[PDB]
Amino acid sequence: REIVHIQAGQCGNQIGAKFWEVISDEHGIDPTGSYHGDSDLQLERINVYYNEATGNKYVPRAILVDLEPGTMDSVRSGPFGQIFRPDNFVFGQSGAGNNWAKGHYTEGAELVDSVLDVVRKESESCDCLQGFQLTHSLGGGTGSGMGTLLISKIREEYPDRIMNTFSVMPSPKVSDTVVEPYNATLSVHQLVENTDETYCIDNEALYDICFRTLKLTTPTYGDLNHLVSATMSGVTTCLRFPGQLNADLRKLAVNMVPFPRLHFFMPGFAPLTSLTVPELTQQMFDSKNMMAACDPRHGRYLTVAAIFRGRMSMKEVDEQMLNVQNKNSSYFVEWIPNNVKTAVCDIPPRGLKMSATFIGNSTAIQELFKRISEQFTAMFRRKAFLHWYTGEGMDEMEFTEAESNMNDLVSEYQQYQDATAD
Amino acid sequence: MRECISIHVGQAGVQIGNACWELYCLEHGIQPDGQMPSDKTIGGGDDSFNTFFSETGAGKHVPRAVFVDLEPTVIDEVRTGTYRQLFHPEQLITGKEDAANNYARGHYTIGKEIIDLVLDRIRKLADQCTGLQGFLVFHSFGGGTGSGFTSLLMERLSVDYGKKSKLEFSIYPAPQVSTAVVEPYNSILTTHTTLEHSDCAFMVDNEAIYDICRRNLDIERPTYTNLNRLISQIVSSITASLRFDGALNVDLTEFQTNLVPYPRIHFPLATYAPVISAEKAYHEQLSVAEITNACFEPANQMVKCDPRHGKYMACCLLYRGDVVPKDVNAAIATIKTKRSIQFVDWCPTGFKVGINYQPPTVVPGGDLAKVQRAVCMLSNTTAIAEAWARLDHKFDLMYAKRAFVHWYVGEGMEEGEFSEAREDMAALEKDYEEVGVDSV
Amino acid sequence: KREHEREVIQKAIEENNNFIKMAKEKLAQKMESNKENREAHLAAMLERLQEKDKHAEEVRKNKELKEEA
Amino acid sequence: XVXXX
Ligand SMILES: Nc1nc2c(ncn2[C@@H]2O[C@H](COP(=O)(O)OP(=O)(O)OP(=O)(O)O)[C@@H](O)[C@H]2O)c(=O)[nH]1
Ligand SMILES: Nc1nc2c(ncn2[C@@H]2O[C@H](COP(=O)(O)OP(=O)(O)O)[C@@H](O)[C@H]2O)c(=O)[nH]1
Ligand SMILES: [Mg+2]
Ligand SMILES: [Mg+2]
Repeated sequence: REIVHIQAGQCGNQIGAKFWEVISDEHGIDPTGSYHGDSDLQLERINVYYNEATGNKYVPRAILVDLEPGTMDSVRSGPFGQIFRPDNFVFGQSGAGNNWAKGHYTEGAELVDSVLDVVRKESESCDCLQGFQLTHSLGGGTGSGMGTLLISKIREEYPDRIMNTFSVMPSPKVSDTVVEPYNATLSVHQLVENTDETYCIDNEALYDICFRTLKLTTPTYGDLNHLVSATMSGVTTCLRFPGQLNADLRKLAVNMVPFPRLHFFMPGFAPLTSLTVPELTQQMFDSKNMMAACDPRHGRYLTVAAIFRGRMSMKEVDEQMLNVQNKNSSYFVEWIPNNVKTAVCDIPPRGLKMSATFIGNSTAIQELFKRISEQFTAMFRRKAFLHWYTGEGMDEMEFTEAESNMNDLVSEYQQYQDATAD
Repeated sequence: MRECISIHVGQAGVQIGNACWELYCLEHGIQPDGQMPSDKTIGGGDDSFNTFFSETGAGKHVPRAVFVDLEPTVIDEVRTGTYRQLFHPEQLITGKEDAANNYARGHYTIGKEIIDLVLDRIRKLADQCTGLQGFLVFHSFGGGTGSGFTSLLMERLSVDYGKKSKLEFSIYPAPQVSTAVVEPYNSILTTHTTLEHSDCAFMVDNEAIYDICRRNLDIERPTYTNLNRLISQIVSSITASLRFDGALNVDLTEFQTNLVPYPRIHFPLATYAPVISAEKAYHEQLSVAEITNACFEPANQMVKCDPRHGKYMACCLLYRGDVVPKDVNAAIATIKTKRSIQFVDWCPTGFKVGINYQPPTVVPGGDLAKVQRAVCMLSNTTAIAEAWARLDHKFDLMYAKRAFVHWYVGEGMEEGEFSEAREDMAALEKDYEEVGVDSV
Repeated sequence: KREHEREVIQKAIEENNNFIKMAKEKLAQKMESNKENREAHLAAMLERLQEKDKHAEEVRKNKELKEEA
Repeated sequence: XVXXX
């Protein structure tokens, strides 16, 4: 039933804020927290993301976190800043100079106990808590370092609940920060062990989409985020409206994660203009529309979830989804029959008349981790910048463990990509 | 006397339960508020419809049923639906968190939290019976509740009721409307666990029903409401002998005697006719001879098997409506001539026939034409084993790589329980092969 | 014939009783084996997260030396 | 074979 949301850090609170901006509109929730919608399908499963405060006020079951206050006052001063429960704002001061260690062990640990207090306040209220979803970046320090801390702290208190994450992978094409290949490899080391399902948001992909496809001369962060929000609203449609397929976080994981470690998803969206059903289908399976910088045709799909939103012919969707599987039969592993599922939601997303959201667990995702590992080992073979971490009391072995563990994940993806039937 | 308690487990079980009890009500002239103007026996009765319906002082006719689900959404719609007044609240039992398409959760983690309550409510219904005949259990093969909890309940029912009959209506998974990738797993597990606890199980292949809806009713993309309304007609045919009675009526237990040659060979193939639209049925009336022929057309089968490539071990015909012995006898004579229909050498070749003069009714806004006469054939053919085979192959492909197995182990199951279940299925396919062989 | 007529009906009880017995047992065994297996899986999960909590201290207690020198 | 007093 209920999901508890947690946004952490600069990137985390930005994408987190936009996410609420968007779905609040879909459910007809204004910045004050009142309902002014037409359809009753909107309030059918509103409880999943909203608490019903006194005076029929809908309040995002969300927790905002950071080590600098600079991003969070922008949120509270933002269009929807007042919709949030002001108590759920939990920000430090000492900050984190994009140091993963400060977020995880040092600067984040004094604040971790205060965040967890807020989680318990929201969790105790849940009729039936299904789990948590997190928004954060893996290049920074707070969202990356402290986010992974928070996951671990929450897990040992809610070990039978689902842990979901919208993790933003760093790319040089968006940030000149040099230590990002370190922050990511360190957090990924945590994600493989402590999250049940992880949506990979790749900045290299978000930029390339914006520049190449959207022809944005100079893409802003808000431009990238407009893609992220469209994606997040897409992959959570089944969670938020009365439906059949993947209606909760657990049923999604059961359908999407064949092996506990390989739970890193390649989300896709169409149309990416920012329009027919056969066109939507082909697009959402195309390399260009992938929100992770990976060619799926360089690997095989383990599992796939497709969500078609808007008023369209369900026969057509069925015929087309069978079309793409038949024609691209080679790119779906034989040893998992019927690995592709399809949802259809009547309510189109704001602006569009119909959209298609894609979610794929592909072994082609290994392309994304390899890029980070090349950026990682190039700096680490020389022991560069390690003083920022060891200074915080860390150990150089913990880097190797993080390195080798991340390399194992890639092998595991290649293993099942090369597997055969009989 | 000879009461029958229905148990509807999980979404499929419940929703099919809605269609069935709605239809039953229309067949017996029972209003959605339970009142039945026909029945003059107030507060009690010995009539045929009393095997499925109890009576109250208020003159209210109450289904001898229980709806169980580990999550409230589906049953909630019943509680608030058109036939809300028909039931007593204690008959509608909901959890909070479902089994997440996980057999383990349905049988253990979540199921154990509610099994006692369900049995307590089942028990309370049994106490209303002057002579309980047994239970009918509606469930899906693919769901976590439909598979896991059903097995748990059936095991518990064997203990609490010994060897009173337990019949299944099992929804066999189809890709066109599958909700989980692991439905093959759940299927093999529930089938194995329930096998020695079920006396007779009618498998409903969704792909078959999907096909029939598309072909015979010209439904573009069939919904659950579409499939259920067709399924209900078939269930109604099978239970007609229990709910009505006439001179030509043959009790379902008599059919059961012919259909089950060995305790494990208890999966009859259902084939129903006529499935026809109102447009096609207009000005075109189907004879006893015509519908009888359809029963041997695999397009009308409820499971996708090929009886031609298999051998017959029994043939029952459950007629209802405008059917006379004369026409039936002549109809089967034709088929004895116009088909070949091979039987195993150890079985006789007669067809056990039953007739209920009460004609088929149809639900309003329904897709099916209202016909004067209809028939359901129950056959025990080796071809049904094809259903196990397709499912066992799907199972084999995933377990070979232990795909998804971790979701099951995490809830407490073992790999041994998997290989064990799979071995039983291998034995069952082998059994269904053994019976087909000729004697020496 | 009378002696046999009793042997038969008592054999039917004994077999139907034993079916109830086996079922009751096979169920109780696999329901207990399940409880143990799940509790164990949760125990090992909590174990790993608690050794990360003492590794986290060995980091906070490694820096606490470096600072003071 | 269907056969009623
Ligand atoms: N014919 C028919 N099949 C259904 C219906 N509802 C679900 N199914 C089938 O049931 C299977 C999934 O099992 P469900 O019954 O939905 O799941 P459940 O019993 O509620 O168990 P959990 O939700 O996992 O706890 C799918 O293969 C569906 O095709 C229905 O109303 N009619
Ligand atoms: N898409 C997107 N990425 C961001 C945003 N802000 C930061 N990032 C990415 O996050 C990384 C830096 O982490 P950051 O969030 O600034 O560190 P924090 O202070 O710990 O939250 C860089 O690789 C950026 O590309 C944003 O608003 N949108
Ligand atoms: Mg369900
Ligand atoms: Mg009466």
